[PDB]
This record gives sequence, C-alpha cells and structure tokens, in this order.
Amino acid sequence: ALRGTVTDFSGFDGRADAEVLRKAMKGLGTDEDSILNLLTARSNAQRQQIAEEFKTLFGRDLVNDMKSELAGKFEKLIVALMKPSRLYDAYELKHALKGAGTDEKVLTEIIASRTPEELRAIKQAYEEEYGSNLEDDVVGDTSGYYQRMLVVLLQANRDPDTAIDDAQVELDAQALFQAGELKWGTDEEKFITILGTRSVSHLRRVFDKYMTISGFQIEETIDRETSGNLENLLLAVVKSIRSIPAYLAETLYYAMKGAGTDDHTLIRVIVSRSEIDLFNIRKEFRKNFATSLYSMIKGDTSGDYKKALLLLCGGEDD
Ligand SMILES: [Ca+2]
Ligand SMILES: [Ca+2]
Ligand SMILES: [Ca+2]
Ligand SMILES: [Ca+2]
Ligand SMILES: [Ca+2]
Repeated sequence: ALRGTVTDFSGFDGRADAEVLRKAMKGLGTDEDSILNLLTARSNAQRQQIAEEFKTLFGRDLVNDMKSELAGKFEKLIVALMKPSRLYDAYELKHALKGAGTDEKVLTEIIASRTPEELRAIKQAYEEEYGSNLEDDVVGDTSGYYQRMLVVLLQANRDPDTAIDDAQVELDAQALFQAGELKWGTDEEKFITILGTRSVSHLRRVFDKYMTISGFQIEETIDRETSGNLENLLLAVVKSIRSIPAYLAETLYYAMKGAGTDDHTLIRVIVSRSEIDLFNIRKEFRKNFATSLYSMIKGDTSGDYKKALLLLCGGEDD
C-alpha cells in the first residue's frame, strides 16, 4: 500500500561511494553535483554505512565536512538526508520546542500524522538522544487544550481497528453533535477523547454519520467551534485519520502555494516521508491540486537545492 520514492541501492559499495564523496570535497571548492547525485540514490541506511566507511577511510566526519562545503538550503537539505530515520522526527521535534519559542506547526504536524507505533519509537529515540522526556518537554512548552490533545496523542494509545459497532458509531456522532453545534460553547474535552482515542476505522464511520446527522462535515464544525492551535491540531488529526498521505500532500502545497516557500516544511516532509509513503503523497497531490508535486517544486525552488529535491521526489506527471 504505502510507497516511498527512495530505495536501497543494488550494487552498493559503501567504500566506493565514500571515496567519491572525498574526491568531491577534497581541494578548492565542491562538486555539489556529485554529492547530490550520490546521496539521493541511496537509502538512509546506506547513507549511514557510507558515513561509516568515510570515517574509517579518512578519519573525518562526513556530515561535518559537508556542513563546511555546502551552504544554504542545499546544505540543510543534505544534512537532513544524512539524519538516521529513527532520529529525524525526534530531531525536528526537539528543535521545534527548544529555544524561547516553539514551532507549534511542527508539533502539530508530526504528532498528528505519525501512527502510535511511530510515536512510541519517536519517544524512545528522543529520550536516548537528548536525555529528556518528550512529553515533559511538550507539557512544558504548551498549554490549554492544545497541550492536552498532544499528550493524549503522545500516549500512542489509540484504540485498535476491529469490526465496526454501529450503535457505537451512532453514539459517538451524536456526542460530538451535542458537544459542539448543539452547545452554547464547546465541550473540547469530548472532542479530544473521541478524536484522540477511537480507532481509525471507527472514526471514519463517525465522520460520515456525523455529516448525515448534522448537515456539516466534522471539519466545518471544528472551524466553527474552535480557534487557534487547537483548531489546527484537530483539523490535522481529522485529516490524518481520513488519509496521512493527503494530509501531508496538503501541508506541502501550502508551503509553496504562497509567494515564497517554507523550505523548512518542504525539506521535512519530503525527507521524512521519502521511504514511507512519499509516492502516495504524490498521487494525492495531483488529484487534489491538479499539478504534480514535481512541477510545483520545479517552480518554487532552485540551485542544487532544487536539483536534489526533484530527484528525491521524482515523477513528472505526479
Ligand atoms: Ca573543498
Ligand atoms: Ca555552511
Ligand atoms: Ca457550540
Ligand atoms: Ca476557526
Ligand atoms: Ca511560491
């Protein structure tokens, strides 16, 4: 079902490639082209082996050498590509929190689209890497029901997918109806519990029954009933429940649709999803936005940056 755009290289030789990267950096200037062409053709696993051979061959640190040679978004793109998979989300999260400011957009985006299984691993990796509890970090940096919704999600305790119980579907749709539209105010607590913990297959039926019952799609009520980060969060959750690929295909489009580009988001979704479901994200981007992801990056980016992005992404037509 899920398909990424980057796979393991067939005639892979970690040593052969490490020497190519060395020649490509040794001397005056850089062959950014040989780097980008090499690195976006190996899986993340292979990039780690290559980084290993390099150290053992030259006693130098690949990532630190690149940081020296490259600059701008390209550097940032290659540095994210070098990050081990099991660590990247953890890394992005820690970087969204830390500092005097928080990038709720990152928190929301990652915590809402990742599965319980992925949340668990992300929680481990975070603690072993920065020696901090992820939850404790989030709690400390957020508040309100937004914080609560994130913590509910960080539990990665979403109910399992079993045979759907109609009566139970009816009950949940009517409860959301009473918690929001039929209420003077909102019972955010009921939305959080039902959206945060019910099984995916169950909530998809609840979303449909709720439309039938209210004349509204859950998204419109959320927008009607809530505001700020909590709104964004819940929209995020509802969207991922319906389809992670589509939700990610959407946060990408809005990163570029605007005049400039949000390179940070553009880099994070393509890199993080390159070997999971970036192929699915592409289809859903064409269907829903009429253009292929390719063509879109092709016009919003440039330089080697643009060159690497397009190779990782691939597919002119989608
Ligand atoms: Ca050099
Ligand atoms: Ca630099
Ligand atoms: Ca209301
Ligand atoms: Ca609103
Ligand atoms: Ca643009």
